[PDB]
Formats: sequence, structure tokens, C-alpha cells
Amino acid sequence: GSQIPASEQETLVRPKPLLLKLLKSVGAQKDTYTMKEVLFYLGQYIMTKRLYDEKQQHIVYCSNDLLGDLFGVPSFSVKEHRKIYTMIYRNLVVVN
Ligand SMILES: CCO[C@@H](c1nc2cc(-c3noc(=O)[nH]3)nc(-c3cncc(Cl)c3)c2n1[C@H](C)[C@H]1CC[C@H](C)CC1)C1CC1
Ligand SMILES: [Cl-]
Repeated sequence: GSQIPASEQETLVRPKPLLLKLLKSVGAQKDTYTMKEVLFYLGQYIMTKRLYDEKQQHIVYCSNDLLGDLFGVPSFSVKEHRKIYTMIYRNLVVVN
């Protein structure tokens, strides 16, 4: 988190189909998103589908959800920031 630049939030991205499917269940459908948007929408999606909770030792549990299929893990810590960006980057392309 400390070594992640604030400029990351401005990266412009095109979600691959499965990630786009998830995003469209929580936000406006667009072709190009910022990473700020993707993180916000994923966070709301997680909360909405109860994949994360108080006192779960900061773990998101996604094995019963399409998110698990996108990310290819059954669970992950919200504290593992660089791993989160890697799992996200597998499901989008950067637009420049
Ligand atoms: C309103 C809902 O909030 C979500 C949330 N909780 C967090 C706690 C900490 C955190 N980091 O260190 C600690 O000790 N805690 N970090 C992030 C975080 C923020 N931005 C980028 C990155 Cl990579 C991580 C947190 N998020 C993000 C919005 C959320 C973004 C989507 C990502 C796939 C999973 C995390 C909950 C999961 C549903
Ligand atoms: Cl699902």
C-alpha cells in the first residue's frame, strides 16, 4: 500500500468480459474505466454480495461467487494490495 502510487488510480482500462459482467452489476456500463472506478465498484460488489465482513481477519471469501472465477483464488486479504492489483490486471487491458 505504501509503495503503490496514487497515479495508479488514473490508469484507464477496458475490463475483459467476465470483469465487465461484475462491474455492470454495481455501476454504469462504460467501455473505458479508471482503476479508481474499478476498485470502488469491486469493493461495493464484494460488500453487496456479503463476500467480506467485520472480524473476518480482513479476508474476502469469493469461492461461492463469480469473483472467485475472475481472480482464480477462493479468498484473499484486502491487505495484500499488490496481489489485488495483479488479480485485477489479469482481467483487463490498459487503454492508451
Ligand atoms: C467499501 C468496501 O471496502 C473494501 C476494502 N477494504 C479494504 C481494506 C484495505 C486495507 N489495506 O490495508 C488494511 O489494513 N486494510 N484496503 C483496501 C484497498 C483499497 N484500495 C486498493 C486496494 Cl488494493 C485495497 C480495501 N478495500 C477496497 C475498496 C477493495 C477494492 C477491491 C479489491 C478487489 C478488494 C479491496 C472491502 C473489500 C470490501
Ligand atoms: Cl455469482
